[PDB]
Amino acid sequence: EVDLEVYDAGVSATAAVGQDATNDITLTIEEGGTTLSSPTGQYVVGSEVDINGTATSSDSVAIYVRDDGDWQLLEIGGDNEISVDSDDTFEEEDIALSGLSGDGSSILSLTGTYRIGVIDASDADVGGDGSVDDSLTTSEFTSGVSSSNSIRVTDQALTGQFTTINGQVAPVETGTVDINGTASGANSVLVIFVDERGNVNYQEVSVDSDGTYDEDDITVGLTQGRVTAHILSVGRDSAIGDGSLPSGPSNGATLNDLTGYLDTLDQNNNNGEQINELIASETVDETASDDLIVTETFRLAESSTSIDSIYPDAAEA
Amino acid sequence: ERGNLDADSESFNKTIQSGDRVFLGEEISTDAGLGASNPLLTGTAGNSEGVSLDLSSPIPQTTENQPLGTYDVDGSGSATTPNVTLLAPRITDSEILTSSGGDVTGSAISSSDAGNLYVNADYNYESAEKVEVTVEDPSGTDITNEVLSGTDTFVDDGSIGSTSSTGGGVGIDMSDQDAGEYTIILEGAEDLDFGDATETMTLTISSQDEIGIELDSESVTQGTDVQYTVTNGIDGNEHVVAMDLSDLQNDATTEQAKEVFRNIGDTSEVGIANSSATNTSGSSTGPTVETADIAYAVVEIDGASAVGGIETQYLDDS
Amino acid sequence: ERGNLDADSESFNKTIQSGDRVFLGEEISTDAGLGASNPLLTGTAGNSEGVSLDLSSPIPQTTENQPLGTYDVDGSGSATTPNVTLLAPRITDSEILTSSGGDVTGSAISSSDAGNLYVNADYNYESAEKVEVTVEDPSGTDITNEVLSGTDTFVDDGS
Ligand SMILES: *[C@@H]1O[C@H](CO)[C@@H](O)[C@H](O)[C@H]1O
Ligand SMILES: *[C@@H]1O[C@H](CO)[C@@H](O)[C@H](O)[C@H]1O
Ligand SMILES: *[C@@H]1O[C@H](CO)[C@@H](O)[C@H](O)[C@H]1O
Ligand SMILES: *[C@@H]1O[C@H](CO)[C@@H](O)[C@H](O)[C@H]1O
Ligand SMILES: *[C@@H]1O[C@H](CO)[C@@H](O)[C@H](O)[C@H]1O
Ligand SMILES: [Ca+2]
Ligand SMILES: [Ca+2]
Ligand SMILES: [Ca+2]
Ligand SMILES: [Ca+2]
Repeated sequence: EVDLEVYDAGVSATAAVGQDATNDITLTIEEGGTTLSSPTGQYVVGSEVDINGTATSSDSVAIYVRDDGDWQLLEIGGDNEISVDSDDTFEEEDIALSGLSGDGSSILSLTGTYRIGVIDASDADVGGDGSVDDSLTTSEFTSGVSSSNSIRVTDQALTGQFTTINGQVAPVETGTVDINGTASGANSVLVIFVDERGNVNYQEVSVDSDGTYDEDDITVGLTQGRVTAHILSVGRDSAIGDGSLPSGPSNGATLNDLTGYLDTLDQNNNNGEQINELIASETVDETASDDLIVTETFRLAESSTSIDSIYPDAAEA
Repeated sequence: ERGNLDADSESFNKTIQSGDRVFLGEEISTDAGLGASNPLLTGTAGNSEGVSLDLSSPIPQTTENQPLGTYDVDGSGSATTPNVTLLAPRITDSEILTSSGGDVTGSAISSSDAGNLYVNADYNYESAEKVEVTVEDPSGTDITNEVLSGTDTFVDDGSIGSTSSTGGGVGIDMSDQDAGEYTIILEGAEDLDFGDATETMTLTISSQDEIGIELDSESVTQGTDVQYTVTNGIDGNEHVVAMDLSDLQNDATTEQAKEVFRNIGDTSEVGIANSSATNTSGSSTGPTVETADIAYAVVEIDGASAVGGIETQYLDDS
Repeated sequence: ERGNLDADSESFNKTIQSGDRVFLGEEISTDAGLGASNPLLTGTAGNSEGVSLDLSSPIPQTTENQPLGTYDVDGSGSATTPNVTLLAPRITDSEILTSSGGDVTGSAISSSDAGNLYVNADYNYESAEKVEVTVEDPSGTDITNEVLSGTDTFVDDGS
């Protein structure tokens, strides 16, 4: 409870502390239950997620991560603060939790169960700083207006599917297939087609922010025969295989870097089986990388059409 | 100083000098100038002739007793004396704009975008009384001293459209205040606050809302152009409406792609673009139908919404 | 150029010259001509005498405060100065016709017969501001740049 007291007209400011109030009015004050809504429960490492919640009685907020220790701040913004609207609601969508410089990001970058909390920016600092403090202990985080939730970061998952007409492909001159699937946690996906004769083709697909990818009208410019397609996605390390390809850069080997290695496989005298074995040994089995692939096979047959059965609208097949 | 209030930084001046204009409703001082030398004046020509004027008393705010014109000491006589030209107070125009430019008066603006709002106005009576701005919340309480931003409460005449506090206008901030309708009242410093001498503009502070795209229909056949509407954007700003080239028919050439969007209505420009280059309707040196990535229309929203259109030909039946 | 907008292909001109007519609602520029030399003018005869006019401010669109007539520097005085003659904006006539001739305004015309429609109009204020045409669909959306055919959007007076 808190009261406002009016004083007699004409009284001075300094002298008014002594005399009794002519009248007064009282009112009650209650705290604001700031809390988070979006990040809770399951989460996929490396995946961009939205952040939203309510921050009643606050103007700016900060987000901290905890695992059996102090709360570490995340460098979500330049000022490390999120403004609060007139509706006591804050939101900062499409942020990569695992892609930040702070130690909380590194903690969230490894699979496991952790805690994520929100605190008031005004209560965030503990030394008169004009910005959010980097680290706060349990007592400091609990004392101020704050809330916490349990989070559980898990490994990435990859799935895919090809649109085979009959298990084969459109005419060899313009063979066309489509791909779809889910690649949550990644930013780009690669697809490669290898024939039995050692010719290779590749294509890069930008996965949507929700983790679902769907590409249509992909041209397979290979020779007629058995052709194996592989779909590749980089793991947490964002490097293919060991990250040290036998050719080109030896560090930070991305899919675009792997295209350079692919460009040399076809020129060699290797066949389809040898190319498949080399790519499986280098991309996946090398140093037990976290990158994930899926496989499919199809025959690039020539156009063909035939009639199977003819019958009246009766019981016949 | 009469005529030039900025000479002594005064908000007003009531020391009339021979020949200087005088507006309706002024309470002329009688201590200097014509206020003491010639307190009584007579009209010269037109409807003014015969009619008298007294500087020792406030001038009526209506023309029914003080017709507009030139007033002399001799009136209709051939003698030319210290004269007074009577006019009417009037605010020609007023606007509320953003520091980047663009009128936002009466519209809905988010709290974050109201950081550096400016109020400008052009009026008639700058030679006598500076105009003054009062900001009131939805409940009508004065909040001028709480939202004032680094400037006084006096708007200079002219300088309409100014987006900086260097000259003219008054800078205000509305980020701190909550959502609602706020009234900005411009009125004379002392006396000229009646009729055309005052104005009441409105501003709508709202929560940050997403840019809403709407179509007049959902299921349409090919060849039937469809109009789309963009809403909840900042007035006088440019948005980009994009179409994925995957939905475009494969057999379509560059020209078909470069005409998916029309130049109808508020649309400012139409073309195609990729991550590196663009081909507009006025050129062909940009990306081809395969080289480009998407089709795009740059639209400049005016008011609260913008309207554009699309031709649904050369599009897949999905 | 005042009076002759086609001299510099301008769509308007607000540089008033001594004696040139001025219409209601004009926002006269104060950088050249009478806009800076004589910002204040006084009426001469009729209802105009006594009434004042300010070039530094937009002229009211109604005659209740700016009666039509000739305005001088000396007003009713015998001296003749740079004057301004005030009139009223007015569109005398307008029509929509077919390339073969024949007014078709307000009537019903087939889609095929609307290939080469023409819009013409005679008005009063060609000396100051060219008239401009805006085409709107039944829903009111501007379609001027989509239906324009090989000409600008400015209609010359007469013709
Ligand atoms: C009007 O201007 C005169 C001239 O400086 C000044 O003396 C008065 O105080 C002011 O009201
Ligand atoms: C009105 O009086 C002024 C001087 O006050 C004179 O300059 C004008 O010529 C007259 O009309
Ligand atoms: C965008 O289009 C240009 C040609 O206009 C091409 O050079 C680029 O490679 C493409 O991304
Ligand atoms: C009015 O005409 C003058 C004369 O050429 C020109 O200088 C101005 O720019 C125009 O507005
Ligand atoms: C009005 O003023 C013009 C010159 O501006 C003069 O030519 C006329 O004779 C006068 O009535
Ligand atoms: Ca390697
Ligand atoms: Ca890896
Ligand atoms: Ca006289
Ligand atoms: Ca005269």
